[PDB]
Amino acid sequence: MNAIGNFLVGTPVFTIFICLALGYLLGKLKIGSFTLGATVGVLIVALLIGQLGVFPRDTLLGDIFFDFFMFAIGYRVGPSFISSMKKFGAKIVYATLIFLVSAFIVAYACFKMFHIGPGIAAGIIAGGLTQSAVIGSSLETISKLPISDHLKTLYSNQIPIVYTLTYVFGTIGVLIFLRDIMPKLMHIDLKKQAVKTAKELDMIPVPVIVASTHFYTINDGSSLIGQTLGTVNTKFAKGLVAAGLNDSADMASVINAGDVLAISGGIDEIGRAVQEFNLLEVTGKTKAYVSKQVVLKKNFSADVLKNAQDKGVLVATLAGDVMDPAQFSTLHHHHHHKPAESVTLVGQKDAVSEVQSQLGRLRAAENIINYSWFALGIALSAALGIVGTKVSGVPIALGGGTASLIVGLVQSIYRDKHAHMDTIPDSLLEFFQSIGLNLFIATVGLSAAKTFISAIQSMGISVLLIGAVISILPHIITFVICYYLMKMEPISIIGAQTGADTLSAALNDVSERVGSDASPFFAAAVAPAYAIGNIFLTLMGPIFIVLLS
Amino acid sequence: MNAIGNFLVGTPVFTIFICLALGYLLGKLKIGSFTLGATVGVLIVALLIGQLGVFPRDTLLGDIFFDFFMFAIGYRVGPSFISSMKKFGAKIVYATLIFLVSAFIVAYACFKMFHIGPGIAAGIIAGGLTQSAVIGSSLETISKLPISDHLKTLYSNQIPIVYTLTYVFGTIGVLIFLRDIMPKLMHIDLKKQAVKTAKELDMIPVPVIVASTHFYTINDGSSLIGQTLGTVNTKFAKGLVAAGLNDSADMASVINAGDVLAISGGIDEIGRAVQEFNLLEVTGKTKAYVSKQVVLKKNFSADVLKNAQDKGVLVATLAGDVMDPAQFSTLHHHHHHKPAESVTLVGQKDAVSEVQSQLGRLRAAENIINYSWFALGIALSAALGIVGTKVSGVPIALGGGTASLIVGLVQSIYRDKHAHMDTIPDSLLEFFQSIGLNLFIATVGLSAAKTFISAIQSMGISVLLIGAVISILPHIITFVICYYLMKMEPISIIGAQTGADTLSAALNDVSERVGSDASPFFAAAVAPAYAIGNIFLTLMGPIFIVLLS
Repeated sequence: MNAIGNFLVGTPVFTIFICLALGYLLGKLKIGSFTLGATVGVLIVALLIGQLGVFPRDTLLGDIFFDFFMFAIGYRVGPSFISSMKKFGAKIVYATLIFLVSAFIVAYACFKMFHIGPGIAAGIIAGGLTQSAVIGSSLETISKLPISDHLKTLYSNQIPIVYTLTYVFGTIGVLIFLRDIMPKLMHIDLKKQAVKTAKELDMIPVPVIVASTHFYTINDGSSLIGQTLGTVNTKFAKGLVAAGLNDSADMASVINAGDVLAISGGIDEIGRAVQEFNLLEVTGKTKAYVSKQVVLKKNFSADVLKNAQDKGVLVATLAGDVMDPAQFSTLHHHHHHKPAESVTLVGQKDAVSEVQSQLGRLRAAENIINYSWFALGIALSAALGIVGTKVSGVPIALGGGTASLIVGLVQSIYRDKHAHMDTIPDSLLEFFQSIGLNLFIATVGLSAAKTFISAIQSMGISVLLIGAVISILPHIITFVICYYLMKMEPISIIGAQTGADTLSAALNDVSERVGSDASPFFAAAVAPAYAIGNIFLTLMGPIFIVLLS
Repeated sequence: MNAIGNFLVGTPVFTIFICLALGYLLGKLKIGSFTLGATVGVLIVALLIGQLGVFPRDTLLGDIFFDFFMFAIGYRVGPSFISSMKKFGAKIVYATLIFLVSAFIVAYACFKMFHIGPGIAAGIIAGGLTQSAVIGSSLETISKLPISDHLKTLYSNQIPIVYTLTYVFGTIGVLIFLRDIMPKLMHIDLKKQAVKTAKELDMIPVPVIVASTHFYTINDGSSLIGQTLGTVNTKFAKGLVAAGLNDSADMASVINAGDVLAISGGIDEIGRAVQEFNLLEVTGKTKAYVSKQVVLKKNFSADVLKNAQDKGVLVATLAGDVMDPAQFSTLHHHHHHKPAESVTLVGQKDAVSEVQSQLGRLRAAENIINYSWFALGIALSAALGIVGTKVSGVPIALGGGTASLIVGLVQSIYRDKHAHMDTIPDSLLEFFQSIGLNLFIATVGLSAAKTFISAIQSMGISVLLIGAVISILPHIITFVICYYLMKMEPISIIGAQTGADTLSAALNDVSERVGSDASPFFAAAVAPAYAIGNIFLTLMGPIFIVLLS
């Protein structure tokens, strides 16, 4: 057991990554009533392994990875954030403030009764509400408070112990209440309700007929023979444009026998045209027919957007389906706001390239990774989380969470505004969201493992129960209020309570249960509540440690 | 300048991530004769920023990220490794040993002349050949050596200084010689030569006609009306199988007017069938027609693989193109080795599902991420890099590099053998390869920044020139030998020299210049040379520090 501990402490990489492996395993496992979050599995694994020896927490590792997690969350919700805000901002901020005042009142009422102290009280606050800066705030506060050095040392030792005692439950029990008990209580399904709430907003588009380019070998005896490519393109209805005979786009070459006519358009229209002209389709050994996404530069005329078809170029929505000609006027640009609309040009390389150069600039493929963009994002997230101020002598700061969310939001919004620059693949963003918070949790659990059982031994039974009460009851009361009176959206209420409590494990877990469809809406509903609750709790800890004097 | 330094040292996250942003920028920039590696840009940025204050290097950060980089390299080359080995293993190991003996002889000849000492000699070795364990080996060696404490302290202080002095050049100049001067010297292009060398091996398949399922509305007046689906499927030649009338796979329902016949097969064959039967194509609003990749369980009969077509199921290669019926015998499984071949089943959900259950199990989509697999991989990479032994009192160990490469190799090979389990997306693997080594470089450069200029001031001019010579000349001599005599593959020689020198920046840079096509072949050509050179250099440092006495 001690050789195990020596090897472990001497190999932190292995100690931490084996914590994540078994953690994700425990998360995957389940009995029936939903499953355990990968985050919760990693937490359990880390708290158990930490019982072997002593494990020093790196604050330049868990910090980096929590930054990754929150910046990914913020960078995914960038576009859909403003809309979900304009939709439910009033309701979500009301819920956040209701939960905050209810938590304050509950903590005050519980600390009025029971053997209670200011250090233990601040520890219960920091632990049961999942706030690791309340410790620092209340510690500096009690330092400023005019008390004997012995009492100050006593409280400064008591606070972190009770924090780690209540932290396990503040992370697990509240998560299980918000993710499992709370949906079933509102008589809904988390996944279905979330995906339908997101569909209700313009962020989950429906499938579209991809307007592609087919190739047809002109066998002998067809009415198209001897006829000019331009004449055929004219004969083609709307949604169908003759991409070109053979591999050229000259609308003057005569269609001869044995050539290959390429046509761009929707599948149904192309099938009808094939039946009418009895066309023989062929694989088409040619790459000279490519589709390109172009971001329209304001003041683009549209005369070229109109002559697209007459030029052998199919213009379609960014989704893919060929766009109605009149809809060229929805690409108007007026007033300001400027989320530039993007077109898709299909056809011959020369014609498509000229129409693109006339319309705008090529949109960057999401598959490409903008390493410098990601690096600057993380750097500025850190620089903004370091920012802070003092309120009544209490030091407060955005911290990693709120600053990372804000930087992700603004950076994703700017990238969506200027779509010519590369971005971060959503696969990488999901990987960050999943791995960063779980590494943070593994480190903090390895650090607070032995401490947790020590606190269970000393002042364990009563304090842990009081902390569980303080953590769950505010959620119950604010949920009752919100749902049964204000009648807010269930997923919106869940996001608001997850934010107001600063429970980042809830973010990750509810997102992985809801899927990448309504995950943007959930993150949007969380972010503002997250910031407000972070501030008010970092201030709530010290006011309590002062009141208790 | 000092407020800058205070803010920087107080915000390591920002200090490191702004180093990566500007680093990737400097890498992107270029004049004409190729560009600067993103790694080299990050190195320059870190060495310049480090000139502000003092920056402590986290060994549980750079270590994790270098592990990520090397494990990604090893996990991508898993499948293609064994083949490239069987192809050029003799040549690559010959090149590795030739380079090692030439470097040893060059170092000995240069240390015989010039004001030379054992500490400075070991420092030049550790710096100009990019080996940060030579420091530890030679330090423990000189510790064991029976000398006055003053001399031991003198040498132990001299070694790291000369190491950091020569490290910048060992990372930049040798990289520029192997990536730019060396290809042009062999009169080739790195990208083209690499991609064609990889094409020469079965790892870059050519495009294939994707055998898809089309839908055709049975207008009135077609010869298929009143005819049974089974009869039509029979009438369909090879490569064409009637997926089913409407949305069912019963080969007894009569084809009525207004129904929709779905047909699976290649585009050319389907076009010929459409022309012959004058079929009207339609978008097809149905998901009940799906394609599934199945891993064949040994002892699968093939009778079902034969009845696939007669059942309304198109069997195709994993690539997509419908496979020749006789080729069902290439899916034989015999002897052992067992890289189970996978089929693709297209058609109706019920028929395809039954044929799959009869043939094998569903292959996992690469888009899914196996977090537990990745975690266990990193953990075991660390546990294996910790392994080591002693040779003549010299401590040696696999370290992070060789152990991570071995674990990646074996884990990727096992996942390719058992394809039912998820994997790591190649996008994530590329992101790791790019970001991990560059973070390692940023940290080590921030740490060795002030030290580098200090060493430039003290014993700077002569030592840096001698180190540049020791670093470049071995490459020149071994390249001459290999190319102009042994006549090995250019890309193979480059990979062998990159491995033998333990220059991980060369791995990353040459891979990003060659692309994901021949990058597996390059990593395969590197790995063995990497291990052998790592060992022989960790042993070469101490033997030199001993000889110099």
